[PDB]
Amino acid sequence: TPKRVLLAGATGLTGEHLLDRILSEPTLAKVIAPARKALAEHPRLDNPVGPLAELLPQLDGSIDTAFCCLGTTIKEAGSEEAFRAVDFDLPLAVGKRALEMGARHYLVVSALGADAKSSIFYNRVKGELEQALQEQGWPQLTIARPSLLFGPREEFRLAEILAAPIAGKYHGIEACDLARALWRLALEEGKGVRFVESDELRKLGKGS
Amino acid sequence: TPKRVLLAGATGLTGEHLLDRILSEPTLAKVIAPARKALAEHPRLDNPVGPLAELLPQLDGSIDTAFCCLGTTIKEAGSEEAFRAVDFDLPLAVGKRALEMGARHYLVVSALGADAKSSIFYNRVKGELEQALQEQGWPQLTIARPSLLFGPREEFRLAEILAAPIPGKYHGIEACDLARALWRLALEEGKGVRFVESDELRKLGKGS
Repeated sequence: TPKRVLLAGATGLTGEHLLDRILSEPTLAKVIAPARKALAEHPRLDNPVGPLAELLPQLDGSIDTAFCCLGTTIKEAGSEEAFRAVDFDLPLAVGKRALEMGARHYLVVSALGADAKSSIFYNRVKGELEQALQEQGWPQLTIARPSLLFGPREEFRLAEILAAPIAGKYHGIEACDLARALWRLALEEGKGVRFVESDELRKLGKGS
Repeated sequence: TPKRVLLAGATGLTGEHLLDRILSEPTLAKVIAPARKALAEHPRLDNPVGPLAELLPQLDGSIDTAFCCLGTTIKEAGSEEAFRAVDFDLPLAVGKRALEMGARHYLVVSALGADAKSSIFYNRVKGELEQALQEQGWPQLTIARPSLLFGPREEFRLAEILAAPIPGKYHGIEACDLARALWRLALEEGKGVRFVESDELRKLGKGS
C-alpha cells in the first residue's frame, strides 16, 4: 500500500474520485494535492492552492507514490504549445519533483495508442511523455492507457475526465472506474515499467 | 455471483452506475431493468419502459437477485401518498414480483434511522417498508441504510442519487460507491436479514 501520496490533477473528475478514494484508505499516511482550487479539509491532506508549476518547488514532505491525472486537448488549450505544456511538461515536472521527495512509484494517465512515432499529434505527445518518464529513474512506473473515446457513440474524449472538461452521466462512471484502476495498480509491488491498456483498466476499474 | 438480476431504479444515479457495472460482469446472464425511460441497448438487458407498477406484472423470465434503488423526499413527492408510492409501495411490489420470478436475494436502499416506530414520517415509512419486506419470505434480504446527507459539507440529500418519477460531481462519487457496495453485498452467501449501516456501506463502497 502507498503511504504518502502526491496527486496532480485533483480537480479533474478522475482526480476527484481518486482523491476521495485515497482519503478513505485506513493505511494512507498523507496526501499532497497541489491544485488551482481549495479542496475540503482533511487531517491527512496537504492542499496548497495555486498554479501547479509554481507550487511544485514549494512542496515539503516525503512521498512514496505519485499519481498524475492531467490531460487536455489542443482545442481546450488553444495551441499545440499550450497542450504540450499540460500533457508533457507538467507530468514530467511532477515526476521529477516526486523523485526528489523520495517517490518510488509513479502512476500516470496516458492514453490508448500513445506512440512517439505516431503521425497523430495527440498520440505522439503522449508517447513522447512515456519515453521521457522512462528516463527519469523510476524504480516503478505504471502508465495507464485508457480509451481515447467513451460514451454510447464514442462521442466523449478522455480529456473530459482529466483536465479538459466541457460542461455527465458516462463521465462519472468513467472517472470512477479509472480512479479505482489507478489505486489498484498502486497496490501492485513491482520493478520497472508497466503499460496498462484499456481492457485491463476496465477489469481493474469495473471488476470485483 | 448473481446471474439473472432485476433492477428497479435504473434511471436514478445509483441505479445507473449499478446497471453499467452489472453489465460489465463476465458472469452476468441477464438483467431486467423496468424503467421510466428507454435505456441504452445491450444483449443481456431486458428493458421494458413505462410506469413501474404497470410493468411489474408483465415481466417475463427468471430472476435470482433483485435490487431496489428508488427514493424521493416528502417535499419533492408533494404528498404523503406520492411519497409512500415511491418509498414504500413500489419497493414492496418489486420484492413481491421478484419472489414470483424465482428470486432468492433482495437488496434494498433504505435510509439511516429507518424505524417503523419513529415519529419522523420519513423514518416511519422507511421502517414500515423494512418490516413489510421481512414478511414476504425472502431467503436472503439485505437492507442498505445510507446517510441522509453526503458530500464535502453534507450538503446533498440521499434521494438525489436514487430514482424518482421527477446531479453533480459529488453525486457521481456517492452513487458510484453505493452501487459498488450493493454489488459486493450481492456476492455474499447467506440466509436471513442483514442491515448495512452507513459506515459499513462506506467501507464496502470505497474498498470493494
